[PDB]
Amino acid sequence: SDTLGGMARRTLQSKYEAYDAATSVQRQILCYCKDAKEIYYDVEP
Amino acid sequence: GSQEQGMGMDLYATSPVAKEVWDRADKHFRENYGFSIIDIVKNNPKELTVHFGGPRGKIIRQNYMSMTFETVNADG
Repeated sequence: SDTLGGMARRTLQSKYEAYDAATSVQRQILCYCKDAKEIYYDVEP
Repeated sequence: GSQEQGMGMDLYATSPVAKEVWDRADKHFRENYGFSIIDIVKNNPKELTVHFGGPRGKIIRQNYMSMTFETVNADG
């Protein structure tokens, strides 16, 4: 399940709102189940 | 908390890698504690029992017997 995922998303809202917007930090949270294909770099043409 | 019935079993079938992992694991559990974690995962039993049968069976209850547990008295 994406338990630690919606957990790390929530720490991006309460604390990291300004830090990410300032630093220009791009952030991508991937669970195994849900975000399956982006892990394995599988996309269609 | 996130344990869902049959979890990662689809991947079991499609990956010769993940397959062998679960296998070496089960191989262990069965021959040592007398159950299969794969079964427990595939179909969730509300109940499951092991049996200390013949040669290979007596050696199992040996492990159940050799399970130590620590709690000291209020006098040390």
